[PDB]
Amino acid sequence: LPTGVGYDWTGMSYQERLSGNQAPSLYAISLIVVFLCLAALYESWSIPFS
Amino acid sequence: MPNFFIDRPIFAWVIAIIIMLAGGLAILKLPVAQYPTIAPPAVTISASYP
Amino acid sequence: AIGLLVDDAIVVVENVERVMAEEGLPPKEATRKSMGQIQGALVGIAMVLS
Amino acid sequence: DLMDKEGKGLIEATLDAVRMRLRPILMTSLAFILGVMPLVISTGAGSGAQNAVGTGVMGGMVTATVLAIFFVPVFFVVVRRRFS
Amino acid sequence: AKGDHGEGKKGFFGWFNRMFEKSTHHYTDSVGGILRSTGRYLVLYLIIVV
Repeated sequence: LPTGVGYDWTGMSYQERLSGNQAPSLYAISLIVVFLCLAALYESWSIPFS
Repeated sequence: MPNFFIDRPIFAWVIAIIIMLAGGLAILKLPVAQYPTIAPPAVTISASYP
Repeated sequence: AIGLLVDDAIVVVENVERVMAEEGLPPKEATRKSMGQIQGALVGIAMVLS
Repeated sequence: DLMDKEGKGLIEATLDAVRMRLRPILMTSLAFILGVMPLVISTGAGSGAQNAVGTGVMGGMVTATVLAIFFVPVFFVVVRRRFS
Repeated sequence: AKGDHGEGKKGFFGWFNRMFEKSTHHYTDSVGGILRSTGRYLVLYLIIVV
């Protein structure tokens, strides 16, 4: 486009929303917290993998 | 609370592991400035009769 | 949150049931040693579902 | 709690367990899968939400009950054996 | 009264309890029989992951 024309995203394009951004990171560290507490309950490292 | 922390090894481990995860996040989310905010508040009205 | 409640309640009841069917105890003793039998289970469960 | 309390090598432990748990699993499931049929059923006035919550739950429930009921006894014995 | 899995009582509940211990006996069998076969339903499980 011609010299002097810039662009910007506002509205719905500023933000960008949900699954595909970092929501499986949530599922992920949730899972890490889980295997942690399972290594607490079984006092193994394998056994939670069951 | 020792002899049971002494008997189940990974329990404490998981506890520390957690404490580090926390303090490690709270580094990323923590804003680095010089010192604390020190001065009283100064509000300031400012006009000009040219 | 109707499914994870009934699970806890039913666990609690059914294990005492089974214990009594199988051991011939009086209800309160059946449960006095059948509660002392599923405790850490529901516990970690609560500390992992969260 | 059959191994480190009694002394049963996993091959018999596991089966005694899955039999000792075979009723509760089935009840909780048969109660839940019905319980969330209200959601998947309602038409009009709030369906969309009710449905989209319900069906994911019901399906997800019927599979992980009829499958893990076979796999989990094995999930253990595969993980238990290889590493000890 | 120890051991009673509600068999010899009334009409439908009795036949239900009977058909039940029947079904979970057949079950314990079935899964004891998938127990001798560690590595087959592993192929099935991984396919499931895919």
